[PDB]
Amino acid sequence: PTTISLLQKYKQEKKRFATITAYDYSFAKLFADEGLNVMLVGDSLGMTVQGHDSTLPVTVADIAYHTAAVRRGAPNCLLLADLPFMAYATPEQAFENAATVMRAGANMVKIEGGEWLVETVQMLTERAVPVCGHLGLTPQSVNIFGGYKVQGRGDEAGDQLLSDALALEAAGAQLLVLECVPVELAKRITEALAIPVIGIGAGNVTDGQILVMHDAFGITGGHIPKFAKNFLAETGDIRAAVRQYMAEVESGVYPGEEHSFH
Amino acid sequence: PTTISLLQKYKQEKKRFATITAYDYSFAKLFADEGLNVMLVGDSLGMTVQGHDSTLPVTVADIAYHTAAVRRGAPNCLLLADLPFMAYATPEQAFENAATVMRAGANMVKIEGGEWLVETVQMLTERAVPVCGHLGLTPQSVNIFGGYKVQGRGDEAGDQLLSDALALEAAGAQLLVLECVPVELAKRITEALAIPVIGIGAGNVTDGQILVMHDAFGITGGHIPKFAKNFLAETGDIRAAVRQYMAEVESGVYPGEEHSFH
Amino acid sequence: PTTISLLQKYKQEKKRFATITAYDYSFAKLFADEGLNVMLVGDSLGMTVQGHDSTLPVTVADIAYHTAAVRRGAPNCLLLADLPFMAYATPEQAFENAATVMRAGANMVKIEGGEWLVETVQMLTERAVPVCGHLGLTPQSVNIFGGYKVQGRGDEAGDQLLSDALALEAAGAQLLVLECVPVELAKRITEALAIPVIGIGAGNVTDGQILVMHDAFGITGGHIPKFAKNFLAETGDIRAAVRQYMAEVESGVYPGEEHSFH
Amino acid sequence: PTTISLLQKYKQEKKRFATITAYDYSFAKLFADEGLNVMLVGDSLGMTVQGHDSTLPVTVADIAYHTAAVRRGAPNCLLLADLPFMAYATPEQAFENAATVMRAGANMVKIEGGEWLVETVQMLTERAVPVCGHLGLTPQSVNIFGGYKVQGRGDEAGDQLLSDALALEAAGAQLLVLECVPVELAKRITEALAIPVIGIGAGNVTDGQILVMHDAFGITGGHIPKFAKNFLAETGDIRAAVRQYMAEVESGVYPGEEHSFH
Amino acid sequence: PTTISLLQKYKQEKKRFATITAYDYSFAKLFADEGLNVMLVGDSLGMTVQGHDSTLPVTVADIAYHTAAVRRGAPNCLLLADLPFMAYATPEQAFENAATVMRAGANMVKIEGGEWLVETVQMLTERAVPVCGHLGLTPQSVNIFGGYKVQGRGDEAGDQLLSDALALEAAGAQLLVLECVPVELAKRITEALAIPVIGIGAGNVTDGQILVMHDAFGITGGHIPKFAKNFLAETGDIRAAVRQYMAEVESGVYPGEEHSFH
Amino acid sequence: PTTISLLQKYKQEKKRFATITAYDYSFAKLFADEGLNVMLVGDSLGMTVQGHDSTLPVTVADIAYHTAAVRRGAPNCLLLADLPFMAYATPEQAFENAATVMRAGANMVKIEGGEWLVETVQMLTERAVPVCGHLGLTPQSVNIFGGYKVQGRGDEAGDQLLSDALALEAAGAQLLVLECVPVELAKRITEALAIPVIGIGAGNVTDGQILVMHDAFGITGGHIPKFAKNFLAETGDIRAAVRQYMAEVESGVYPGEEHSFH
Amino acid sequence: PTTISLLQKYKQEKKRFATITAYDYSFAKLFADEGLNVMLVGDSLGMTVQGHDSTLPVTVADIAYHTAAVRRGAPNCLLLADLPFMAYATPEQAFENAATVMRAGANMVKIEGGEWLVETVQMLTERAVPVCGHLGLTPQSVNIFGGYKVQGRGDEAGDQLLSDALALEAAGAQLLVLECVPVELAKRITEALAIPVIGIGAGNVTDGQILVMHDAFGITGGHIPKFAKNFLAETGDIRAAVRQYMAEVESGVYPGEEHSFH
Ligand SMILES: CC(C)(CO)C(=O)C(=O)O
Ligand SMILES: CC(C)(CO)C(=O)C(=O)O
Ligand SMILES: CC(C)(CO)C(=O)C(=O)O
Ligand SMILES: CC(C)(CO)C(=O)C(=O)O
Ligand SMILES: CC(C)(CO)C(=O)C(=O)O
Ligand SMILES: CC(C)(CO)C(=O)C(=O)O
Ligand SMILES: CC(C)(CO)C(=O)C(=O)O
Ligand SMILES: [Mg+2]
Ligand SMILES: [Mg+2]
Ligand SMILES: [Mg+2]
Ligand SMILES: [Mg+2]
Ligand SMILES: [Mg+2]
Ligand SMILES: [Mg+2]
Ligand SMILES: [Mg+2]
Repeated sequence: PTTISLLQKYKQEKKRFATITAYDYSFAKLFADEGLNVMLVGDSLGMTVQGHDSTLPVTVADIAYHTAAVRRGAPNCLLLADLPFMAYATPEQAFENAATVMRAGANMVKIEGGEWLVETVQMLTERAVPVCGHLGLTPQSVNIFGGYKVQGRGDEAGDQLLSDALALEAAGAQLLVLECVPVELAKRITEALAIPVIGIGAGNVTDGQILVMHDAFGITGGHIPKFAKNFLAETGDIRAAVRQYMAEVESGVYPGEEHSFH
Repeated sequence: PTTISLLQKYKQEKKRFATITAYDYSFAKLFADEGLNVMLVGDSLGMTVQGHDSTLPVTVADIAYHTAAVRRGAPNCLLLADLPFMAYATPEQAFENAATVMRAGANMVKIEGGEWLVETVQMLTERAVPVCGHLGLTPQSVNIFGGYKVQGRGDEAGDQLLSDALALEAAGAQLLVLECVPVELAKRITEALAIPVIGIGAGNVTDGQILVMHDAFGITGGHIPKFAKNFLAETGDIRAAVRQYMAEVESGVYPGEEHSFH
Repeated sequence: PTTISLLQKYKQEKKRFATITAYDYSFAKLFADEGLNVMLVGDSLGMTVQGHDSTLPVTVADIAYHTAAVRRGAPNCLLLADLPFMAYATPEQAFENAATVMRAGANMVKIEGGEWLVETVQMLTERAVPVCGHLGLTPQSVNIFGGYKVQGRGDEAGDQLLSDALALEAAGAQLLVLECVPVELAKRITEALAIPVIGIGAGNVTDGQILVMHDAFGITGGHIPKFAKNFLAETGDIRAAVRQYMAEVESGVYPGEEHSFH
Repeated sequence: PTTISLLQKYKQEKKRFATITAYDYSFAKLFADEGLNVMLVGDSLGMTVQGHDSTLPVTVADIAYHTAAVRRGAPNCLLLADLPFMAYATPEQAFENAATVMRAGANMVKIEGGEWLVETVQMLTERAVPVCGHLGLTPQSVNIFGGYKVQGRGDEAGDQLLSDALALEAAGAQLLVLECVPVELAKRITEALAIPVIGIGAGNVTDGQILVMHDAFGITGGHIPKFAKNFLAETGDIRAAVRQYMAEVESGVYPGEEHSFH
Repeated sequence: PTTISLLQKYKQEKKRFATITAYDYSFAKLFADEGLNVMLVGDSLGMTVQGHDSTLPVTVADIAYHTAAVRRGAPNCLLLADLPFMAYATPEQAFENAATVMRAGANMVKIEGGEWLVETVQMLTERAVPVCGHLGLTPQSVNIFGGYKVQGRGDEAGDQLLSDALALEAAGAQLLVLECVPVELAKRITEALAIPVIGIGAGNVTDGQILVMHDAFGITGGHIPKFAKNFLAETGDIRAAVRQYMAEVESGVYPGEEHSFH
Repeated sequence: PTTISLLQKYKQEKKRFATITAYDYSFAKLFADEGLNVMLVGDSLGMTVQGHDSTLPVTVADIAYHTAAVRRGAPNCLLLADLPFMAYATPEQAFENAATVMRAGANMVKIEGGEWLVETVQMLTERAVPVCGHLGLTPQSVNIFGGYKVQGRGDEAGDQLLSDALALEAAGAQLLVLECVPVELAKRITEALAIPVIGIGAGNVTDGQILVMHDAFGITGGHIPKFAKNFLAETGDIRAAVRQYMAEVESGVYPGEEHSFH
Repeated sequence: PTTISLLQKYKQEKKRFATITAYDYSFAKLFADEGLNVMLVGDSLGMTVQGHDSTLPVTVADIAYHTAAVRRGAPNCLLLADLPFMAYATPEQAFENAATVMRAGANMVKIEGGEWLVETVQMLTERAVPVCGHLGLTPQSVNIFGGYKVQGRGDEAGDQLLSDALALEAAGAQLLVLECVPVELAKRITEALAIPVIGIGAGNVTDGQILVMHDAFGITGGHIPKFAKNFLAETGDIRAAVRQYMAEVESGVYPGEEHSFH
């Protein structure tokens, strides 16, 4: 079975690895059959699956529904499940909601934010729940930011994110997702932290990559995000698209400069 | 907004029309944007979405969840939603369950079965719920049949299906799905009924066609049903696949003889 | 306190009377202060208040909420409340749901449909619930009709509405709303029935009129229904618009030919 | 997957087949791995699992719990689940409770009783639920008869059982269990019915056999019933015991004369 | 009845004693009838009974269901019940969930972890709940560890486990389970603690032993843990297997070197 | 295990038998230990246990509570449980409430009333629920009668009770309680029925007797019912008192003339 | 109405007083009629009434049920009600559960334990709940002790109980139950405390006495506890037995040396 141990090993080897979102049996099974064995059941489903204009409406029950479907499709994958908006407002609530998504199939939970989470991370880890951190453009805070804007620009913002990343790691987070930050900051965080750092919109300097699968096969309409690539476009079939994604991540061909912020 | 009126116009014009399954915002919007504006939120999602070995586990709440998602994706489509297993066991229950899915965004409910449903259909239509019939291989009854097997062969079984189709029409059904029957029988039913008849594994003699989108884009693992076609394999991206499907249904190229039973 | 018996009087006197929808304290109080004393808490609120594309999502609790608010603003009005989509699917269900809106402040419930409702109307009236019928374009059935289309054209459809109107009356309906039918049919129904007939898109030949207040008093966007008139445009203030509406109904100036179907 | 189709085929070929009770993953998997592919999740669990002195306390939720566990262990088996005491008192209840156990993983429900069940069976099968009848000794009626004794002795009782068997088959039951009746009667019934008949305490003249697993491995201990055999003996191999049971049923040597009543 | 007082007496006399998991009436009764009077209703049932790939899905209500069953079969046994994943995340939750399993028939609750549980253990005991600790490989933490791996290797690890064992004893725990630890560490802890230490994968140096009964008595099959023994294979019948397990524990023949980690 | 079969044998031997009410473990155990093996968990507990001035407040849940307690005390007794006031108002409700008390440990349910119950009794018995009838002074109807009064005096009332007794027997009732009627009438009913008739206030002409145990040991204050006898008296031994009640029922000494109505 | 103030006066007077358990209307009224005016609705009902082998299954709802019944029988008695197992695990839970039994008719609540309870007792009394303490053999802790064993022997344990007693008093407890301790310890505690101490198995040195009514009339089977006396055997009837109990408590004849521990 694919474990957190394996990703830590890949970091020690400087072997860049691919990860992907998934929300149903069919895609989860397709990814697993191609050897893409790290999947995130993310509250991005609020948008790509449910059709809301933010991730805030997603509930813990919604995550648990999609987590079970993904687990059925990929019984041996490493499965990260988001805790959605206001599902980790106190350590007690975090314990309850983490347990719901883990009992539904997840191996790890992902929660958004910085140093305020330290206690929650320490206590979750102690209670058998592995935690993936999430910094930068954390979409649950879209209303605070006033939009989906690049974070971590400026010495002060950058320095806050570095210290948050170190705090989460010291609290026991075993992975970190870094979203839409300058590549120069992503490199600094990746070098500073012993745990694996998984980037989206953070350039090819991270230890791993994530993408929303709907951007990845041009299912999503309009212009895809700057940081995303349609791998279906130039393979012909979805399985081939998956394999191209895996190989470009490992070689560092993806993300390219065109997919990165500064 | 596409309505049942439009499909009745197409039957009168002998313009064969394509319809497709859909279970989320992203696919629903893609379909609508390409001009495919009849979608079924079917209990097939029990298999393709949830990963069960049959459609039986799918609940009314599941259908409602997926219905609301599809409706956000395709605000103007004609949206058919299945009533799942044991959700129409009595007229009263049918009323309540139909209402749930209609409030969630459906314009019509689809239910499986023949003559025994006549009272239910009459009453539903009085109560503002349009009904699509479903005859032939009705997958909710997979345990009765002992598998997914072709129905309607031989004069007795064929005559009964014709009888059932006319009965459902007389009860107020405004559409009918015929699944996995001889083309010959599909032709008789299509010519006998004034309402539009939508086929899947019924050949190209029906007024319209349906397929599960997961087979259409090659997502599903293994070898696809004889009656299905992977359109993504010949077109290369998903939107062009959708347009090829629309075109080939209209020209009668799909289903071909190879997709048909006798 | 305005009662059904006052309306019945007005018909005997051939005094045409105005009625209006209302969904909150402020407008209800404004209308009452102007002497517009017949209000409908209708499932139109699903669209004009809630913002859905149909009335179907409206619940009995929604109706009861608005009903209480309207009653607080207009303690002496004749208050009709709609039973919404699938809230009267059986007589038992109709009893429970009628009772909820009446306990919340309604004097009378309005239900949509023809002959199939006779038993329900008989039984409701027996159990102390006055009933207003609703024929023609009955908006809960929009999916059956395939849109908001004029009903009652041609001899058969006209004969069915006239017969349905007489059957609801015989069953104990004390009022009837007729919506979007030819004026000539509205005239025949109004003349055939002893109970008052309130028209909307039925021309000026009915005993009374109704309008959604958002259309009447200049709030609704784009092009209001063809049968509606903006009374605020040519009176300047909402109270004057209310008085003009009342006056023009009584004089038969509203609805005009421009607001009428044939 | 083993289906009702396959057992019907076995009857047509005169290939006697084994079936067994199961209530958890570990035993269901052991059985499936030996090719013993028909499993009964019966209310007998009330005694062997729960430890009550009767099956009456067993609930529909209990059956669904055990059903899901057996289905995990044996994904491809034909899984019969009992409806327990008072879970089929009306057709409407039978529909609800049958649906629960089938959604949890059953392929067919087993209900005890004769001719009074005909309507229920007819309506279940319409509504996609296969039914296994159960005649002879029917343990849910223990307080009626005041014990567990051999049924069908004498002409009147025997003729009544044959009549009930034919009536259940005519109503749509696709399988029948006969429990503790004379071999001669079991032969009459098996020969009269086109559907397969599965015996326990009915001798080797039936199409198939059932036993309680807890008796089959000497788990229960004490005096095992006359009709049962401990296959484990002193072999120290449960898998070998299962194989021996399957083989003795197929050859017709189990049940022996010593396990039979006249 | 068998009590904690008895096991404390056994440790004083240096009589090593056998304990076993049980989850139903039939096996509990069998074990009691052979004199094996200490039973654990463990969250191992998630895997052996329910068929999940981990213990995390097991609920408090599941534990309570199986506890009542075992108590029916073994009215006089000492009955330990696990609190499952996240059922003791705070003292208050531990109180509530412990009380549930104790009311259902347990004499004592087992919880996994070290120093962080001291306050919970202290408070549980004040509130009438005896506690069994559990150190070493604690299977609810499978996702933290990344698998089922041997714990306590090296100086820092072994010292920490000794410290935690003494800490749990001082907090009031009356028993300790030690799982998959080097034999030498198990001997250090066993000699340091006054309370009985029960081993699994800890060698024969503990005061007693535990195993999952499905592994021990031949149901799991060829793949049982390294530290387990199939006692049925060499004894022929399940009762004789139970007696052999009891005897070999007491003689120190089981566990052997082949079952032990260093 | 005492069964209805035994009582039926006793009638055939003309061996009169004692029965008693019980509502807790201790008295049930005491009774069982003396061989008083037929107990009623009666809605009389509304008065003797709960302290109400009538039995009407007793709920099904109350009966089930007391039933389980009596069953724990007397595992082998024949245990009748009353369905309380309005717990058998329709056959469907009777099935649900009977099931509840049978699952809690009852072998048979008792319900009050005559011919209007025929369908309920037929259907209960068909669904594995043995029924005891109850005629004469049926205390749930105290408000109808305007108190606790002797029933069946006069030809018309007497004839109706005889008709009712025969009707209930023919419907499938297996026992009948006859309460506070003329001895003369009790003799007719007893001779006319094949099933056993248990008297209270019916004289010594019935097949058996029942009393409220609180009257039977001079626990109840005031003057006890004319028909009751305090067997404890000044003997200082409740067990001796039980044996005396049993002995006097069988010899015919109790009830005496003094305890009888004419 | 008997109050706590009365018992405090009896302690000053050294007038030893009897108390008794009661769980129903009939015994409560009997006790009140004889002037035995202090009653405990104890969790002992778990054994004597419900038939469990310990008091742990008893719920707050059970206490409240029996509490209302006793209050109906004895409107003017001083009514103590136990908080059962884990009903006072935190102060906040104690408040809620104490209020439930007080609203049901209790005047005071009894809770088991020593110094750990001080905050709970202080806060309960502040919030209008009088508290009775309970030390020595506290039956909710049977699993901790390994049975029902005399407590307080030897100086360590004795001194600890005296300390706890004084601590509960200083916290606001208004009464104390002492159970199964040496007589000389009961004397030390009774003399050190200003509040009344009620003994059971504590000898005649306490200010009052408690007995389980089922032991007091020889209802309980077998050989009653050493500290109990069957008062009925020598008095003939239950009221005389109650009067003898009262008298022998006041004279100091009960408990005798034979009912005492050392
Ligand atoms: C896309 C990503 C990795 C960043 O928000 C995510 O967290 C999600 O899918 O929900
Ligand atoms: C595609 C079809 C018609 C197959 O039964 C369907 O109903 C579904 O998608 O659920
Ligand atoms: C608009 C009107 C009067 C007619 O549909 C109505 O019934 C409503 O407001 O809901
Ligand atoms: C084995 C059989 C058929 C006998 O009652 C059964 O029904 C059960 O296991 O519950
Ligand atoms: C397997 C064992 C004995 C050790 O983890 C256990 O705790 C369980 O059975 O759940
Ligand atoms: C004893 C009797 C017959 C009194 O009606 C009874 O039914 C009861 O105890 O509830
Ligand atoms: C009699 C006493 C005081 C002994 O525990 C008691 O608390 C009870 O009856 O529950
Ligand atoms: Mg996310
Ligand atoms: Mg479908
Ligand atoms: Mg309306
Ligand atoms: Mg069964
Ligand atoms: Mg465990
Ligand atoms: Mg009664
Ligand atoms: Mg107590």
